[PDB]
Amino acid sequence: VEGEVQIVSTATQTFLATCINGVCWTVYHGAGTRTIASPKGPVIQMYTNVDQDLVGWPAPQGSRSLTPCTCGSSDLYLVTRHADVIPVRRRGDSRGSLLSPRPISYLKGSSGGPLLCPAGHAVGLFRAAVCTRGVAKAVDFIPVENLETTM
Amino acid sequence: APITAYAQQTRGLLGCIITSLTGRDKNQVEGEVQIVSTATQTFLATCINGVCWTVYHGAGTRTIASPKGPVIQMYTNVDQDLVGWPAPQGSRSLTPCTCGSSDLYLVTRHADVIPVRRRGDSRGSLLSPRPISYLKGSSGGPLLCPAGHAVGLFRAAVCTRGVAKAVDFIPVENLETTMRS
Amino acid sequence: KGSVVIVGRIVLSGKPAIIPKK
Amino acid sequence: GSVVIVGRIVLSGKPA
Ligand SMILES: *[C@@](=O)([C]([C][C]1[C][C][C]1)[N]C(=O)[C]1[C]2[C]([C]N1C(=O)[C]([N]C(=O)OC([C])([C])[C])[C]1[C][C][C][C][C]1)C2([C])[C])C([N])=O
Ligand SMILES: [Zn+2]
Ligand SMILES: [Zn+2]
Repeated sequence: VEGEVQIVSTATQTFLATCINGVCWTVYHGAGTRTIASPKGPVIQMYTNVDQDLVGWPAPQGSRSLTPCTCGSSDLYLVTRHADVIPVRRRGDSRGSLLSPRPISYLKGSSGGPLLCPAGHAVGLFRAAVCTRGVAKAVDFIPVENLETTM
Repeated sequence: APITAYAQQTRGLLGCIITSLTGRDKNQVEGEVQIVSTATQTFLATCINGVCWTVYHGAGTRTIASPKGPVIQMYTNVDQDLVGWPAPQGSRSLTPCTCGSSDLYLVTRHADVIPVRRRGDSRGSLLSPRPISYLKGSSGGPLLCPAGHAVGLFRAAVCTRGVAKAVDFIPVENLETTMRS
Repeated sequence: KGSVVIVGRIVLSGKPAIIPKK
Repeated sequence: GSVVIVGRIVLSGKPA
């Protein structure tokens, strides 16, 4: 069994990474320019896009890639580091609103995770939660196109 | 909840043949879609409302191997191109779509779910065309609406130059009509 | 002719899961 | 300091 989502961590914190099209993507604000660990030693990033807050390394072992979305649906689903699925309504190119706001703690550690469409295809990567008084009602995300373009 | 799927091979070539002849399959069943085979070909069979349905052009008039020996088909409709046997003990059934959605998702034998736009009662176009080799073996598989309900069963590919741009399917309506006849 | 034989299955009811480590 | 993989998630729920 291979996973599309890797639960990763630095010395500072924990977050997620998603394998899309042979690349393991995550948030630059979490990984920075760090290398990813492997049994043969540290492997460097293939893509570093500080502006789009995106970094990518070659997909690791035990992983399988996710297919980018091509049906253009607005009914998204955020997957958390706890494997929780959260339906999100796409509000824009890189924004979406949770159908049921959740405490920020619930979305904690999921940046880098995938935003999926009704077919389980990648719509984008969870960039940051947009909260009001500790309640996440929306989320920022990196559209798959950005990834597709960076490659 | 998005549509995700996974496949698991439960039997090999030689075990398949023996089972085909004996008609006695002792393997445990799990799932909504069964990967099925005859000495001739391999395709899919979908369980909807307690009945395991597939394409007549695949199963023909054959029995399905079960733990109690061969099981005769409950429904056969050469015209609707459908056949159905009682769903295997252990399987899980899908339920017909009621939301009338036109955005469907075809589940292939490789457990991939691909988007198709409904262009009529029995047709839908692939948002992303794939070579027909990719769709090979998926006849009898389900076309699901965004909520995961059976809208139809994959029947044939609409291709040219070896690439499928649309799919022809048997709407879940023909199933009820078939059970009624 | 021979019977139709189940040689595999496709499961749609599975939800995202953290792969247990063995 | 490298980013280390501490776990994995399978979207389909595929067991084993
Ligand atoms: C199914 O039984 C297969 C799955 C297809 C997708 C590529 C292989 N279905 C068929 O073989 C059907 C059966 C036979 C002809 N079929 C086709 O899919 C053919 N298309 C077709 O007839 O299209 C129209 C115009 C009627 C919509 C293709 C054509 C290209 C070469 C391959 C066959 C019919 C319709 C009874 C399985 N075993 O996986
Ligand atoms: Zn999609
Ligand atoms: Zn529906």
